[PDB]
Amino acid sequence: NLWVTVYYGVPVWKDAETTLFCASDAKAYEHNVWATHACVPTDPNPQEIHLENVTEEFNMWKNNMVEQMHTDIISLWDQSLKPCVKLTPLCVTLQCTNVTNNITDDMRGELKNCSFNMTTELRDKRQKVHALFYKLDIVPINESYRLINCNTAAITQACPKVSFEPIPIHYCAPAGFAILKCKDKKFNGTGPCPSVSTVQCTHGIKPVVSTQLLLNGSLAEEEVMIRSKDIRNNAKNILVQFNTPVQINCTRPNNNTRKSIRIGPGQWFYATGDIIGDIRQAHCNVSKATWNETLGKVVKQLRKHFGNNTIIRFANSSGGDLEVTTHSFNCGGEFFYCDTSGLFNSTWISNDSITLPCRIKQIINMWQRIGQAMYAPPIQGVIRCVSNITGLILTRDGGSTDSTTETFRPSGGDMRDNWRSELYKYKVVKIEPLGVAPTRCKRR
Amino acid sequence: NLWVTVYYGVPVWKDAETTLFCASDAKAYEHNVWATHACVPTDPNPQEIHLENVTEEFNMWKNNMVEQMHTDIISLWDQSLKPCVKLTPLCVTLQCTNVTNNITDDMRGELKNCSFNMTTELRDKRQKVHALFYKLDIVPINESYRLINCNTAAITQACPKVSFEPIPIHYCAPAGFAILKCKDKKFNGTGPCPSVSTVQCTHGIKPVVSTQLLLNGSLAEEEVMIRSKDIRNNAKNILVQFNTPVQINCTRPNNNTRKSIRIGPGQWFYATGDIIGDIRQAHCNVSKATWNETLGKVVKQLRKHFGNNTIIRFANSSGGDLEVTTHSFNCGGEFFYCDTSGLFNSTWISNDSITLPCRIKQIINMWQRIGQAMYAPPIQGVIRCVSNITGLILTRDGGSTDSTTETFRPSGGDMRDNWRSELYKYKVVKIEPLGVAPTRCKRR
Amino acid sequence: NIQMTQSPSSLSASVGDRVTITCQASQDISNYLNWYQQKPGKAPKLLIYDASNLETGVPSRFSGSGSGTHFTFTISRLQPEDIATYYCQVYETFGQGTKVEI
Amino acid sequence: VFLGFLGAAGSTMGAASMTLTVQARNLLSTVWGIKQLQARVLAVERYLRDQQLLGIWGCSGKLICCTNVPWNSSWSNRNLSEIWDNMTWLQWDKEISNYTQIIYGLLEESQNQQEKNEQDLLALD
Amino acid sequence: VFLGFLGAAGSTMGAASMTLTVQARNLLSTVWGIKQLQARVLAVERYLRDQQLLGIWGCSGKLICCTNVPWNSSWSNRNLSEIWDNMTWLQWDKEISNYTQIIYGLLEESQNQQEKNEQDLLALD
Amino acid sequence: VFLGFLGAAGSTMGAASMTLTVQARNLLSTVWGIKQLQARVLAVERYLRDQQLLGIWGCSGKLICCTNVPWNSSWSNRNLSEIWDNMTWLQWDKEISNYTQIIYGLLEESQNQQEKNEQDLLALD
Ligand SMILES: *[C@@H]1O[C@H](CO)[C@@H](O[C@@H]2O[C@H](CO)[C@@H](O[C@@H]3O[C@H](CO[C@H]4O[C@H](CO)[C@@H](O)[C@H](O)[C@@H]4O)[C@@H](O)[C@H](O[C@H]4O[C@H](CO)[C@@H](O)[C@H](O[C@H]5O[C@H](CO)[C@@H](O)[C@H](O)[C@@H]5O)[C@@H]4O)[C@@H]3O)[C@H](O)[C@H]2NC(C)=O)[C@H](O)[C@H]1NC(C)=O
Ligand SMILES: *[C@@H]1O[C@H](CO)[C@@H](O[C@@H]2O[C@H](CO)[C@@H](O[C@@H]3O[C@H](CO[C@H]4O[C@H](CO)[C@@H](O)[C@H](O)[C@@H]4O)[C@@H](O)[C@H](O[C@H]4O[C@H](CO)[C@@H](O)[C@H](O[C@H]5O[C@H](CO)[C@@H](O)[C@H](O)[C@@H]5O)[C@@H]4O)[C@@H]3O)[C@H](O)[C@H]2NC(C)=O)[C@H](O)[C@H]1NC(C)=O
Ligand SMILES: *[C@@H]1O[C@H](CO)[C@@H](O[C@@H]2O[C@H](CO)[C@@H](O[C@@H]3O[C@H](CO)[C@@H](O)[C@H](O)[C@@H]3O)[C@H](O)[C@H]2NC(C)=O)[C@H](O)[C@H]1NC(C)=O
Ligand SMILES: *[C@@H]1O[C@H](CO)[C@@H](O[C@@H]2O[C@H](CO)[C@@H](O[C@@H]3O[C@H](CO)[C@@H](O)[C@H](O)[C@@H]3O)[C@H](O)[C@H]2NC(C)=O)[C@H](O)[C@H]1NC(C)=O
Ligand SMILES: *[C@@H]1O[C@H](CO)[C@@H](O[C@@H]2O[C@H](CO)[C@@H](O[C@@H]3O[C@H](CO)[C@@H](O)[C@H](O)[C@@H]3O)[C@H](O)[C@H]2NC(C)=O)[C@H](O)[C@H]1NC(C)=O
Ligand SMILES: *[C@@H]1O[C@H](CO)[C@@H](O[C@@H]2O[C@H](CO)[C@@H](O[C@@H]3O[C@H](CO)[C@@H](O)[C@H](O)[C@@H]3O)[C@H](O)[C@H]2NC(C)=O)[C@H](O)[C@H]1NC(C)=O
Ligand SMILES: *[C@@H]1O[C@H](CO)[C@@H](O[C@@H]2O[C@H](CO)[C@@H](O[C@@H]3O[C@H](CO)[C@@H](O)[C@H](O)[C@@H]3O)[C@H](O)[C@H]2NC(C)=O)[C@H](O)[C@H]1NC(C)=O
Ligand SMILES: *[C@@H]1O[C@H](CO)[C@@H](O[C@@H]2O[C@H](CO)[C@@H](O[C@@H]3O[C@H](CO)[C@@H](O)[C@H](O)[C@@H]3O)[C@H](O)[C@H]2NC(C)=O)[C@H](O)[C@H]1NC(C)=O
Ligand SMILES: *[C@@H]1O[C@H](CO)[C@@H](O[C@@H]2O[C@H](CO)[C@@H](O[C@@H]3O[C@H](CO)[C@@H](O)[C@H](O)[C@@H]3O)[C@H](O)[C@H]2NC(C)=O)[C@H](O)[C@H]1NC(C)=O
Ligand SMILES: *[C@@H]1O[C@H](CO)[C@@H](O[C@@H]2O[C@H](CO)[C@@H](O)[C@H](O)[C@H]2NC(C)=O)[C@H](O)[C@H]1NC(C)=O
Ligand SMILES: *[C@@H]1O[C@H](CO)[C@@H](O[C@@H]2O[C@H](CO)[C@@H](O)[C@H](O)[C@H]2NC(C)=O)[C@H](O)[C@H]1NC(C)=O
Ligand SMILES: *[C@@H]1O[C@H](CO)[C@@H](O[C@@H]2O[C@H](CO)[C@@H](O)[C@H](O)[C@H]2NC(C)=O)[C@H](O)[C@H]1NC(C)=O
Ligand SMILES: *[C@@H]1O[C@H](CO)[C@@H](O[C@@H]2O[C@H](CO)[C@@H](O)[C@H](O)[C@H]2NC(C)=O)[C@H](O)[C@H]1NC(C)=O
Ligand SMILES: *[C@@H]1O[C@H](CO)[C@@H](O)[C@H](O)[C@H]1NC(C)=O
Ligand SMILES: *[C@@H]1O[C@H](CO)[C@@H](O)[C@H](O)[C@H]1NC(C)=O
Ligand SMILES: *[C@@H]1O[C@H](CO)[C@@H](O)[C@H](O)[C@H]1NC(C)=O
Ligand SMILES: *[C@@H]1O[C@H](CO)[C@@H](O)[C@H](O)[C@H]1NC(C)=O
Ligand SMILES: *[C@@H]1O[C@H](CO)[C@@H](O)[C@H](O)[C@H]1NC(C)=O
Ligand SMILES: *[C@@H]1O[C@H](CO)[C@@H](O)[C@H](O)[C@H]1NC(C)=O
Ligand SMILES: *[C@@H]1O[C@H](CO)[C@@H](O)[C@H](O)[C@H]1NC(C)=O
Repeated sequence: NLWVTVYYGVPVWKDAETTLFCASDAKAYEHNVWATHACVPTDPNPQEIHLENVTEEFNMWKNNMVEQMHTDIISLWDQSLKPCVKLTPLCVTLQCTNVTNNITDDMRGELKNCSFNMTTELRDKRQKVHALFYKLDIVPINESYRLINCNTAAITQACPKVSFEPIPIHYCAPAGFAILKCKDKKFNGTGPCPSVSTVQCTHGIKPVVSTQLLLNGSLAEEEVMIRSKDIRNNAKNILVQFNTPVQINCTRPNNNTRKSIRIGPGQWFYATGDIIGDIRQAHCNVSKATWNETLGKVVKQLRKHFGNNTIIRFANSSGGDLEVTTHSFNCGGEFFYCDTSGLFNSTWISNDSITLPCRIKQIINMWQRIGQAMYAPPIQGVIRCVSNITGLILTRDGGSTDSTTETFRPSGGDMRDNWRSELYKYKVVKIEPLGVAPTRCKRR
Repeated sequence: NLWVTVYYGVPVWKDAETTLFCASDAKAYEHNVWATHACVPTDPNPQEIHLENVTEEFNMWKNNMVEQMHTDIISLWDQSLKPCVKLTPLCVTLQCTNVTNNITDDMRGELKNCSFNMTTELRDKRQKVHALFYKLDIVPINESYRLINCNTAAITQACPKVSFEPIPIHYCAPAGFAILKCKDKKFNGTGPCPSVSTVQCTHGIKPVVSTQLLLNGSLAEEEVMIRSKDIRNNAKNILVQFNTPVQINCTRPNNNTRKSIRIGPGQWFYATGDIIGDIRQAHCNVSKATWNETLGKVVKQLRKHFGNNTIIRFANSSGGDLEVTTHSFNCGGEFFYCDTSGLFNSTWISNDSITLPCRIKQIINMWQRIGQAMYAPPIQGVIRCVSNITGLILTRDGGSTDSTTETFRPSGGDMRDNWRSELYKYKVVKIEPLGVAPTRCKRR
Repeated sequence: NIQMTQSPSSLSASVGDRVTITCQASQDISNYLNWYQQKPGKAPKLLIYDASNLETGVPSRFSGSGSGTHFTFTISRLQPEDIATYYCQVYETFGQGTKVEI
Repeated sequence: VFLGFLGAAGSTMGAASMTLTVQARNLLSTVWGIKQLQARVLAVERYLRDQQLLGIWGCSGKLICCTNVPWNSSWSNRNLSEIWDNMTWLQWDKEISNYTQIIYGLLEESQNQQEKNEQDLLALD
Repeated sequence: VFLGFLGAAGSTMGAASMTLTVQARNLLSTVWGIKQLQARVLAVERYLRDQQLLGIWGCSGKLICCTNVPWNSSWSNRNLSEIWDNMTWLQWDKEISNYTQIIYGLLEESQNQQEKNEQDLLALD
Repeated sequence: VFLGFLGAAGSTMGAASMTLTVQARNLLSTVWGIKQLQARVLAVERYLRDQQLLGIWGCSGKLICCTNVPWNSSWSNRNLSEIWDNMTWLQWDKEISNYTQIIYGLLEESQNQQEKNEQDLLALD
């Protein structure tokens, strides 16, 4: 009656994990932290096929593309930092005084003028040099100063030519694998997606390294989206995706120099040196009204999970490192750490601009590795910066004695959640082209 | 009537670029700058098939094999220099005097006896050592001397065991690719070649690094060959291939020592130290008559392009570095720079030996990289050397006010033209084995 | 070396009409002839390279065609931004130059 | 090449069986260089494993191959209409994955092996 | 192995069609180790792409395969003598490369696909 | 997969010819990563060389393939019983390895090539 028939090319897939190569246009330059050793050129025709009558189970919280991106970004940081100047002769005693230049009261003590002995191109001669160092980079040797990492880690200067500006990268699957995109606009990243397509590569994802705020990310199409591995678990971060972005205006007003010091036979140390004009605090402005309407939308969407009559409180971070207690980020080449206590300070009952002070740092341990730190060279001129706040990473306060109110604070640190906000709609699947089915046909 | 028929194995090819592996006999030794990490053993039976009734378009000036050889040779130099002694403790003040030994008037000031403090195997002890350094390696610290690269680059000693003698390398294509050889004996490297063959690998090409003169290269079969990307463009180098070679006799008459200085726990610095006997200038002899007949042939072939009645003038190089202003080369392990002003000094109207003084250098930046230099250790004894001048790299003088005369000067520096002289007759092609053609046959 | 003759030596034309400048080389030079524009008090600006290709950022009204010995530069419309001296060039040699005029 | 890839994934199995070549053409194309090379090599050997499975049956160089293995109603008791006009290949794979290895074993146990041996013997008479 | 490789490249297409195996046998065989491995892997997947193209037509395991695609005089209007006795395969490729993709599309569009489906159906009666 | 691998290595050739699929399934699956990748790539291209050899004969997608090459008694003058019932495949390979290349040359010289050309011509009448 019926016989086994073998079909090859059958459209069937399974869940699997694989290594995804990265496509990138990579135009310009004639010096990129990422697309120079790992990724490859883009695709002129990005082809997306809508899989009709297809409902597919997605899970952004068990997506191996996020882990692959984490490993790739860390490794690419390390590779970019490998061929640069090692700053081991700068772990010496530093004689430091306060800056005599005109300094605002807020910036008093933040910057130190430090004189020290350094190596020259000739190993038998020493030079007396001086440099400006931020107070967050400088530890007193006793109750004479020293850099912060000298006790724990060796320091490597970042190559000034290499730029820290994120460029989009598309994650593409090899042959025999596919990337399924969830096209549902209300999708919270877990469960069945009815509107599915297949793509060669993901969209252009900028590897933006930041805490407490998702800058230059994608925007929700319809409404603010609240996503969490377990919304009832306070230990799990809450990813908030905006539908309209909030512009953020960051700047370091100091007109800065870059003094070159020949530390070795061909090695250069780029210190700050001097500031032309007045000295003022670096800061970030956001619109008060825009932030108000965005927080109102976030509260409206949080009340879906936490009840309609509950009071939603926004408070600043409870504690941690400077990376997680502040909106830490990097644009213009310098590393900002901005106090978001003015962003999150509200109580929403169920019924102009904000200026965030920012502190700059030059010694950074980005991924908390042991025995490795980076010196960020100073940038010549005045650095300004404009970005779209497109989301938040929040943490709900646990152990609440009062059941009527819920408190949410900024969070971050683990950047796997920064790119979970981008890779939530993608899923790697594995084509099983061989099928067997009954047909009336019989081999002779 | 007619039907599509599919043929596989069709002899059709296209122009393409690929990575070519290198075959080499690699006999001897029980320490080669090239065939130790990159290339592989040779082929007992070099098989060449003449492609009859085949006319193929060649272009030596857009040959990717030349670029591949450039990258391979640079990378192989770097790899050979990686596992050797870094000479960073030799960038110190050097107290230098003239050499008290019997010195000829030509060699007065060329060599300096320099005393300096050096590290020992124990880091807490220093040694007073002295070494002989050529004047071209030594810069005065002020208007006390220093090596030349201390301001700009770190220096690495070349491993004395590793020899700089070129060995032939054959460039072979992978599967699905072929190397077509142009067998025409009058071919100028561009245009259709009627006599074509196919080979597994190129001929044995010695990677000879030199300027202004092609040493140990291939010889033209019939006549002196003038080749240029554009013979009317003065900015394009003219490659001259000889039909009969000119022997060149090079020597450094100094009987030299190699003093070993333990600079580190297991690191050794090999200085010159002392000279046994008289001191004389290094030099290269060529036969005056042989050079005369070769230059007459070159003039005869240049007049084909530049007119029959024009005056062909040979003048020395207009300027540049010591690499390009002199015949720079390396045989015996030491780096010679020979004044070819006696080679090129003539005026040819349309109708004994020459001795070239040579200066030796030990600090060499071969490929003008940034932050990298090499120290060439001295060679024990008297180095002599015999080579075949098999060609020239010339540059025509532009903007000539006088239309009756043309002036040609030595050129070089870009070694991609040194191996363009060898890879001019080869072309990588890409087999397209699948064809479709009409036949009367019809599938059942 | 390669002598050049560029004509017309001086040209005056009203807006809208086409301007055809001709460069004649002293021998076969393949397609290696370039056309530059030089406004007064400014450096020359390359419009045509290799006698047919158009430099990026140049309006399409500029065009060039030629080979061997003879080359032609065509400006279809004498728009007011275009008043400048136009030069042909082969290798080291620059043409004598022609100045359009309104 | 990529056009229509998996487009019939939600089609019926009968309708998705007319698009097998779009999904068959798409199975063949520093540390990250090693990663890309590992991906390419894995794809190649996977494709070759599938082709070997097809070839040890009578299904070499075929995207649809009829066999001599009878269908057992212990694997699926649906009639052809439910399979080829009401169900998709993903649902069918979910339903039949528990017996797939038994079916493969039967495909290479007796039918192709005894067929080949019988054709060895029929080429004697 | 390498003997006679491309030796009939200048022969007529008819005469070069008797030497297809010399050109078919020759398509299958630190940082430089990675370079050689990339070359080998590329050759392998290229060969497999060509074999897949042959197999999605009826031309699996064949160096000469007759098809059911008629020849269109819009691709070439020469008579068999000009093609197989006066022209070489390189000249033919230069002449026919503009239509090659149309021919490949026709080879896998209807003839092998409808043939296979019709053989699926002829194995019922 | 690995079960029974080479288990019939000491069997007679006739008896070991019923187990060809266990030995056919087993031919397809930092510096040490490069070593493993080189091993995998070598296995792949070796398998493809063997399949190409089978395909340039009439033996594509077949583990047993009858040919049109007569047996020469200069290669072995044993009768079928001594070969298929008294000898093993290892002993046979030791005996016949000196002529293997002649046999391969004859397999691809005339039989498959002239057969294919004759089937090209028989598809005309
Ligand atoms: C979110 O996304 C936003 C949009 O992408 C980002 O904002 C962008 O931030 C980048 C990085 O700071 C900005 O890029 C800079 O832009 C300037 C040049 O662009 C234009 O600027 C001028 C007017 O503003 C204009 O005249 C120019 O012609 C140009 O159009 C410069 O600040 C800067 O250029 C510098 O870029 C090189 C790499 O940084 C640098 O090497 C060069 O300077 C160095 O070298 C030269 C030559 O050797 C020397 O002369 C210099 O002294 C120095 O040594 C060069 O000057 C850079 O390109 C970008 O403009 C900005 N976009 C917008 C729309 O604002 C955010 O940063 C993102 N946010 C986060 C958190 O990632
Ligand atoms: C163009 O092409 C030309 C032909 O190839 C090149 O000329 C060649 O140049 C090379 C390199 O200088 C010459 O090779 C040298 O030849 C000598 C040995 O060969 C013969 O010499 C003796 C007679 O001359 C004879 O008795 C010998 O038995 C032998 O047959 C030596 O100068 C030298 O040998 C040295 O080679 C090792 C690598 O250089 C070296 O390590 C050895 O010495 C070191 O080690 C030993 C043992 O540890 C110690 O005892 C030593 O003190 C020292 O530490 C060894 O001595 C080398 O092989 C070649 O002969 C020459 N050929 C011709 C025909 O002239 C040109 O150079 C090419 N031109 C260019 C520009 O590239
Ligand atoms: C950090 O402190 C250093 C000193 O350690 C400051 O630089 C020094 O400042 C003095 C006083 O301004 C300079 O002296 C002056 O120099 C000018 C010429 O440059 C001369 O005209 C004046 O008469 C006077 O001598 C001195 O040169 C300079 N450098 C040194 C090595 O002493 C530096 O400005 C301080 N930076 C900040 C931001 O406060
Ligand atoms: C973030 O917002 C703050 C607060 O509005 C901005 O500071 C304001 O910046 C303007 C423009 O520079 C200042 O105006 C100028 O001030 C000085 C002193 O009078 C003088 O140079 C000029 O006459 C002019 O008035 C303004 O005073 C200043 N206000 C305050 C309260 O600091 C800041 O620029 C914004 N930063 C961004 C967008 O990066
Ligand atoms: C470069 O200069 C050094 C000195 O810095 C020269 O070596 C030194 O030369 C002196 C005088 O010849 C040596 O003194 C003599 O030593 C011998 C024994 O070796 C002894 O018999 C004599 O009575 C006399 O003392 C000295 O030892 C030697 N070394 C040092 C460290 O001083 C060297 O020769 C010079 N090189 C050249 C090429 O000119
Ligand atoms: C390159 O050519 C020059 C010039 O012909 C050669 O120099 C000559 O070399 C010979 C052999 O060494 C010298 O003869 C010897 O000279 C001294 C002083 O009389 C002495 O040791 C012996 O009695 C013998 O005569 C000759 O003087 C010398 N001539 C000149 C003008 O320097 C040189 O050797 C050649 N170099 C090569 C082939 O590498
Ligand atoms: C997604 O599933 C739906 C069913 O839920 C599929 O809809 C079917 O689409 C076909 C092709 O367009 C329709 O056939 C056409 O129908 C009418 C008669 O109704 C006739 O005018 C045409 O001759 C043609 O056959 C069919 O009616 C329709 N069936 C429904 C809605 O029940 C749809 O194809 C699936 N889409 C995919 C897999 O992309
Ligand atoms: C290169 O092209 C030439 C034609 O331009 C080809 O020459 C032809 O070669 C064949 C085979 O050797 C000759 O066939 C022989 O001819 C004579 C009668 O002329 C007869 O004695 C033999 O029975 C045999 O068939 C043929 O005549 C000759 N034709 C010419 C010169 O017109 C040559 O084969 C090509 N070579 C290649 C592709 O290697
Ligand atoms: C190793 O070699 C021995 C021979 O030296 C092989 O022994 C043979 O094994 C077969 C299969 O078990 C026996 O067949 C059976 O024999 C009896 C009649 O004797 C009958 O009851 C059964 O119908 C069956 O056919 C065979 O007799 C025996 N022959 C001998 C000992 O001469 C053995 O198979 C080899 N083992 C391997 C390759 O694993
Ligand atoms: C942040 O910077 C942007 C520009 O990068 C500012 O946008 C401009 O705002 C001014 C003042 O209202 C307008 O006149 C301009 O038209 C705006 N656009 C541009 C392109 O300049 C924006 O105002 C800044 N936002 C702040 C300080 O809240
Ligand atoms: C900040 O956000 C705005 C709004 O999303 C961005 O402007 C959009 O840019 C996209 C780029 O594809 C365009 O398609 C939209 O039309 C733009 N929208 C508007 C309203 O202009 C803007 O580029 C973002 N800026 C940064 C620095 O990321
Ligand atoms: C360059 O050196 C070669 C040998 O390497 C010399 O050739 C010898 O020359 C002498 C003197 O005329 C002859 O007796 C020998 O027979 C030649 N051959 C050999 C193998 O020694 C050559 O003369 C030198 N050329 C110069 C100095 O111009
Ligand atoms: C210098 O050139 C001569 C002439 O080309 C070389 O001698 C030839 O060497 C080849 C090597 O294959 C032989 O086939 C020729 O018979 C030789 N010719 C003569 C006339 O002897 C010589 O080897 C070259 N020397 C160097 C050092 O490269
Ligand atoms: C220098 O700054 C420190 C804070 O870093 C402050 O305590 C001290 O009083 C200052 N000294 C001065 C202005 O002399
Ligand atoms: C996400 O949406 C699914 C339905 O698609 C729902 O079952 C699940 O509970 C949602 N997750 C949260 C945290 O609300
Ligand atoms: C040492 O040599 C220099 C040239 O390098 C010369 O000017 C000086 O006079 C010499 N001194 C002596 C011989 O004392
Ligand atoms: C090279 O030869 C070709 C003909 O084969 C000719 O057209 C071309 O002009 C020649 N090149 C030069 C620079 O003379
Ligand atoms: C079908 O499968 C059952 C076990 O599920 C088995 O016992 C039976 O024999 C099989 N039928 C056929 C016809 O092979
Ligand atoms: C041949 O090609 C033309 C277009 O060039 C097309 O219109 C025509 O239908 C084709 N003929 C056949 C028989 O397929
Ligand atoms: C068998 O081999 C011999 C050489 O050993 C050869 O001469 C003979 O012709 C061959 N026989 C056949 C039938 O091919």
